[PDB]
Amino acid sequence: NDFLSFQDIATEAAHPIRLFCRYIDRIHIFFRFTADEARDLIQRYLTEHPDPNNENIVGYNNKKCWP
Amino acid sequence: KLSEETTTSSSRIFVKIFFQELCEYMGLPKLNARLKDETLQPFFEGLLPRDNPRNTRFAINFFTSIGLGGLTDELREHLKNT
Amino acid sequence: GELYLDCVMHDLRKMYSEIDIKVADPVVTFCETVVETSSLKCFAETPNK
Amino acid sequence: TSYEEFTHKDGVWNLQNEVTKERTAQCFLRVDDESMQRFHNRVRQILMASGSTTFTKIVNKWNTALI
Amino acid sequence: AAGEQEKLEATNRYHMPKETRGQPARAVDESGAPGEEQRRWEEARLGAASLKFGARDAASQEPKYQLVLEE
Amino acid sequence: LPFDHCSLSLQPFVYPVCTPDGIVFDLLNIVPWLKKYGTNPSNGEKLDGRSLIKLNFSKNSEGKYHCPVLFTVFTNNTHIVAVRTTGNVYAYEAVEQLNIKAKNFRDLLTDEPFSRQDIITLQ
Amino acid sequence: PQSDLRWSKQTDVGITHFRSGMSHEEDQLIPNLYRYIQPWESEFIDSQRVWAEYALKRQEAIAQNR
Amino acid sequence: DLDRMLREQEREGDPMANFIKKNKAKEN
Amino acid sequence: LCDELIRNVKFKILDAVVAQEPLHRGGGQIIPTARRVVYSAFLMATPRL
Amino acid sequence: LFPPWIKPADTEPPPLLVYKWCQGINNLQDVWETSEGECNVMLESRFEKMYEKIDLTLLNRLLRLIV
Repeated sequence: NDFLSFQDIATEAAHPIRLFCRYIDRIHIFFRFTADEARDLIQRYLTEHPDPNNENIVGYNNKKCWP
Repeated sequence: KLSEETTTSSSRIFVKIFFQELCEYMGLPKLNARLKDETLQPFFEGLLPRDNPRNTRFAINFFTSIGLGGLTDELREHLKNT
Repeated sequence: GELYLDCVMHDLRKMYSEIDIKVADPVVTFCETVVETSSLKCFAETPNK
Repeated sequence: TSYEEFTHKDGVWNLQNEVTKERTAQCFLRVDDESMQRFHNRVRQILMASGSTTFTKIVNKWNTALI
Repeated sequence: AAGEQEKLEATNRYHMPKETRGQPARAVDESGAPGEEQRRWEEARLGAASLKFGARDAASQEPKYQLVLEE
Repeated sequence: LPFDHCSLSLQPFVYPVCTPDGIVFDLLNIVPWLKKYGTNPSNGEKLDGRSLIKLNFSKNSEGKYHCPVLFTVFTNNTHIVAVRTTGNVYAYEAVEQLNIKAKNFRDLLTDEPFSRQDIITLQ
Repeated sequence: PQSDLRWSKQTDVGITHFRSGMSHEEDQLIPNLYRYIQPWESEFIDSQRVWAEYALKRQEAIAQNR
Repeated sequence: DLDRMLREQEREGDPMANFIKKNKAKEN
Repeated sequence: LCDELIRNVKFKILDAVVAQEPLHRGGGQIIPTARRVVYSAFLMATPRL
Repeated sequence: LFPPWIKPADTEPPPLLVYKWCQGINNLQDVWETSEGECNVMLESRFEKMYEKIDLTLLNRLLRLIV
């Protein structure tokens, strides 16, 4: 392939990991998830790391330069 | 005026590039909505004569050979029934 | 009025509280009226119907 | 996108679809804050080395880093 | 050529180099030398410049309007 | 419109109050209509201030209108049972199985155990 | 360009005012370098068009052997 | 360069040359 | 409308299909029923601020 | 040896690499339609200690495979 061609749309969507770019060490992955797989990953994440106070929002790092 | 007798090749290439930028930066169903409203058909009758049907053939094949098609499907059925 | 409310907020910010307190925009309040009648003879009924 | 497309001063890439040849998205483009940090540090290096550098060479350093 | 091709991807495997006692032994090789590197650089620039997106299955949803022309 | 709407005010639950008759409505609607009447306005059954129970406008370990013990979204559309002694509404089947098999009426984080006989119909 | 500092952090409110860069001698009209450097999107589009046209020209040169 | 002008106009996109090419493809 | 006081409205009652001696359903249920009647009659009466 | 997902490649400038990555996110199929929970996750990260933990004997064993 080239950098950003695949064999099929099915070859994209067979895995949630869709697009990849490694720039030496900077890793840039585009994922497309389904709702059930996203909920399952959220369930296993909260299984290892329970948070009854819903504290996971405030640990986020956002792009502050944008409005 | 979409007339192959009078307009230049540069005029046809100009109209093709202008409509290609239209079809790029705004949608083609929206372009057909902008192009099929009845109020601007007095200003579209130069582009869309539906008369002297070799010029209609030129308009059909011109908007197909740009890469669009579509915009002259009404002209295609006009050519079919006339 | 605005001078009256600025005096009230000054008294609050200076004497009646020592806390610096944020103030939003001044707006007015409205009422509700109607133009035409109710086009439906509309009904309700009690929870015991 | 609400309203319509944004006629923008070249810092937004209108993103053309491969199939329909139509703009389907917009890519707002800004500069990273570490890029201005590194540029300001480059100007700080220029003024750092300006104590024993001629005016024409200072103008060359400025113009080189700027372009 | 089918027998030679069966031998050719019999050869075309991973086939890591053996650790040799002392110096390793050099083996035989290649491609077309005279003139071909100019076109190799030409299509190298062409591949470095030309670009496309989507997968290899991307020719779908083509209505393919033909010219009606003159009857 | 839904089952989360009040019985009297016909509006969704933000500061609701329940009752001993199983009627959960707005606290402001139940204040003036039953402060001197002393009866539940769902069907005219008697429900005084001691019979009525608060349902919202407070603080919790979950901090929302959810299950206090099961820690799930036990809304009025869901199978919700309200503990009359605690004042909070949890899930029906999940907290019932927790208080029966695991014998745990306690919260997930606060862990305050109680009995399963105090559960009444929240909706 | 200058706009609202209250709504700059929240939204994008366009341009309301203008400030000078530095005090220069009246009108000046000293030319900016961004009006001599081409934009990236136009550069990429013209690059793809020119390289496709060059590919067709090279194909025609091979086909006619001209 | 009027020769290069008309050479670019004859080796341009040229919808009428496309109609001649497609009409000869249809007739052939 | 937007929780403002209603003004300049004449509320004309047309029908009242009320059961004789409501009692149990008259002991605190007529007032939310009448509130629903006022709100519902105000809704199609094309109101203005 | 190197597959073309690996960047910085010699073929393109990094602004053209930005444009390629943006148009590759653009020209995927049904990518913006998040009606059924098909969420789009963009992840940009790094490798942190990618240098100091390289064991030279393991690198020797891995490079005896390659060369």
